[PDB]
Amino acid sequence: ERLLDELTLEGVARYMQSERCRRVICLVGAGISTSAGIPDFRSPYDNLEKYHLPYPEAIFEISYFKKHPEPFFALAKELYPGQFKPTICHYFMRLLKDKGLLLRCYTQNIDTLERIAGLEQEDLVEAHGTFYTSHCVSASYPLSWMKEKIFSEVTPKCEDCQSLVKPDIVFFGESLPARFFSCMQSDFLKVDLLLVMGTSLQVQPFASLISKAPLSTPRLLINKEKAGQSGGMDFDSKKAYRDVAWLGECDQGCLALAELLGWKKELEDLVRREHASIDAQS
Amino acid sequence: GEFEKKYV
Ligand SMILES: [Zn+2]
Repeated sequence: ERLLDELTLEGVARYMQSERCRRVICLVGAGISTSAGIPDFRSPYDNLEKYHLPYPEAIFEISYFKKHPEPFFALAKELYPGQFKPTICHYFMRLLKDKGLLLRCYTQNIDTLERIAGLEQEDLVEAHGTFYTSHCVSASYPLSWMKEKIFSEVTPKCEDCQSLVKPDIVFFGESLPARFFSCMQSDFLKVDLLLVMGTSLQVQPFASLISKAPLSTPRLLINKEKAGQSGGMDFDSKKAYRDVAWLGECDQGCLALAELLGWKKELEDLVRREHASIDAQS
Repeated sequence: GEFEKKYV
């Protein structure tokens, strides 16, 4: 029927506390890591390197990279990033896990901050892959190894083969990893809520995940702007039943949502403790 | 095309 009593953060929180809401899926994008100093390269002034390119997405297009990996690589030296430490949103997703609410987190992001926030591979679908690993492109390497190669401004080449080595990312025009489809196809039969945070839903098939959700399943967007509207979402029409849109920074929305669940305090302590810990290892 | 990353 209509599981939200109110199309609001207040309504969602209230729903999250009911016994009906057990399995939560988070769909997240570049918008949940920018406060961690990771610039959303899809919604860029950010590029400014020639390296003459027909358009930014070209450097991430797989054909182009294989012939001209340089634009991609000069970038990735430009965003270090100095050191990685995850956001309130990230740590929100951790509390979900800890509280037995996190069915799965599907990320478009390649920073691996979900992991550093305490989320284990079981909990996680790295839809577009990781930097952690890298392979010889020749279908016949660790972070540094590679990290060093990137900061030396020389392109990654295979020890054995001398062919290009790319990080284990899904480039555009590459197929997404298996796990993604097997996971989507049963997660989305079980899901009670959808948190969509920090994403514009301009990448496929990732963004088509919001339409796998059951008709009854409410969906909350925490994004700077509205997105995925039409199966598509419906926040404002008179027909609207299941969808809620909170506009602002991700970190702010997660603190708000957390306040209504009575977790703000725990979350803030958690971010603090974990960031202090990270510094220690320096 | 199939099911692999593709922008807008
Ligand atoms: Zn090789």
